[PDB]
Amino acid sequence: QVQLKQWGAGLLKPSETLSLTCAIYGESFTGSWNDQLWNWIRQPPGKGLEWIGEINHNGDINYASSLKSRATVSADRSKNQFSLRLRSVSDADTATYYCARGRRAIVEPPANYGFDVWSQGTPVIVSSASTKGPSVFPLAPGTAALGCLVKDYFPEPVTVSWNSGALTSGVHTFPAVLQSSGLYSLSSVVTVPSSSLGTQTYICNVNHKPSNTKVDKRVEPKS
Amino acid sequence: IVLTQSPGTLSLSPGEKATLSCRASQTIASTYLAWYQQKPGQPPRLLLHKGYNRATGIPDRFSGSGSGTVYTLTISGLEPDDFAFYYCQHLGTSPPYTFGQGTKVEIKRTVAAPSVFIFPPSDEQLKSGTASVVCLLNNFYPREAKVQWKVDNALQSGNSQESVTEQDSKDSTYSLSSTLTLSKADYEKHKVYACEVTHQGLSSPVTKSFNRGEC
Repeated sequence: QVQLKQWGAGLLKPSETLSLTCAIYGESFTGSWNDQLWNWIRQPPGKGLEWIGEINHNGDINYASSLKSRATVSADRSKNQFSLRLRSVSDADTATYYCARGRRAIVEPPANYGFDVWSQGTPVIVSSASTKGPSVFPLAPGTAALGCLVKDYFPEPVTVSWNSGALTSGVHTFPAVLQSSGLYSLSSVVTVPSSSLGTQTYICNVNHKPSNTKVDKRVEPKS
Repeated sequence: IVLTQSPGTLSLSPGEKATLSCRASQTIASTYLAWYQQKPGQPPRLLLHKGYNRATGIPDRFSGSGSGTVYTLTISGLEPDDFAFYYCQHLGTSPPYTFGQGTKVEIKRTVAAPSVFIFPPSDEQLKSGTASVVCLLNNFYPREAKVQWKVDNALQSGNSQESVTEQDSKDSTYSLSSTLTLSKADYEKHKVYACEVTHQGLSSPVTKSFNRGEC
């Protein structure tokens, strides 16, 4: 039962060196038939999979062309671990980073020429920001829309609820966006009947655990 | 080797047959082609390796076919767990390795136009020195939508950010926010703020607007 465990700092200031290590459990570094391939892969926000680099059983190391200068891949065979370093990180390097086990074996072993085991990944986010609670501003209203703008916080996540979490029907809490300032921002909206704006109170409850921010914000129609 | 997947988005109902395509820029042997499934927030998962062989534990409804420069992943009867992203990969005799750009398999449903709402910056935010304007597109299908910001009839560019929800579990629609950011100073120099929405469900673009400072 092979497993990969990954650790390393995921919140990086720009120009720092990303450093990740994976630990192998259930398999040896080379393998019974000297076929193991230890690989690094990243997934930028909203984009597909991009191969980064590999160190194989024989110690051969190879990198993708666009990263070969800035990246280093290594292994500590004594501890069944392998690592990735990536220097001078920028917004371009924000991604989820995975390690994975592949094999090129030459009863055939399972998953030959495939990446069958993956770590849980590390979300790597590049920002010069420190921990910061969000500002919460109202987005004021047959159907009426209202919401809250949850702006300028770091890092993820924020939880947003409406009336303490009772209200979820018609609620849309949008995936946060990283602004150019290094700070996140998102909005949470709900569509409600116009005829309820005078009988039902609408409050957005915003929790940001990293800053211990807790904000209850009544969103009322403007007059 | 450049792997090009098509279609970008595949829209189907549960139980239908799904056919996903991966075209290589050059001929490659089937030994070196693999397929992966990935749901958001989760690591990828190997489905097929060596073109046609299922990985351990993979259900019989997944199968592979093809040769030469075109390979195919077929799902014979989509189950709710199968709506996800799919990637092909070229794992040859040596690095470098390449992935396709991905295909998304979504739930098909009838076209739905978005409801459009615009929100001026709140007085609380303006007191802070920033001005954010939010355009909301509620419960629409398909996901493809165009949102253009106009300020005093000038098309805005590079000062807006979009966010889209995942497909709804109840009605299979999407929702989208577009946020236009300007300094409080620039916000007060202009009068008409408008977001123009184009979507397959609208017979013509819908514009929602406000005049700065009007009740």
